[PDB]
Amino acid sequence: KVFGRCELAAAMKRHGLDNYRGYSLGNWVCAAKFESNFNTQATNRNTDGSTDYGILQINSRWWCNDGRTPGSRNLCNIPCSALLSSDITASVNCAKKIVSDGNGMNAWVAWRNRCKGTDVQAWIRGCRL
Ligand SMILES: [Cl-]
Ligand SMILES: [Cl-]
Ligand SMILES: [Cl-]
Ligand SMILES: [Cl-]
Ligand SMILES: [Cl-]
Ligand SMILES: [Cl-]
Ligand SMILES: [Cl-]
Ligand SMILES: [Cl-]
Ligand code: NA
Repeated sequence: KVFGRCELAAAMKRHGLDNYRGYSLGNWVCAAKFESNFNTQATNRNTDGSTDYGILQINSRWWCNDGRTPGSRNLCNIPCSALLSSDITASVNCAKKIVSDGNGMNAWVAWRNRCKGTDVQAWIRGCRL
């Protein structure tokens, strides 16, 4: 499922992500934009052999099980395929664990490089929320 911008903002808010660990909703929408272009089915292999999954490109090295990432963990206790659903519940719950891990949203390299310090409120501007 390819979300619209305001549609995804609303779904993220309904699942408790707005201001989670102090990160406003626009930060989360911005990260989703540049990780997946709002596509829940996005996957992207990494050089180390892990794979990133879903709207927030959650990585199999630490966070989900895909059966082909040697030496990895599954700290969200989910199959990585759950992160591709049209229902974003699994991605949101796992992102809450990731953003709590110590470095905040810097865990998402694209958030640091393309969202951090910018006018992230633009990503929710105009939305009925
Ligand atoms: Cl957009
Ligand atoms: Cl917010
Ligand atoms: Cl915002
Ligand atoms: Cl594995
Ligand atoms: Cl584990
Ligand atoms: Cl599994
Ligand atoms: Cl949803
Ligand atoms: Cl933080
Ligand atoms: Na894994």
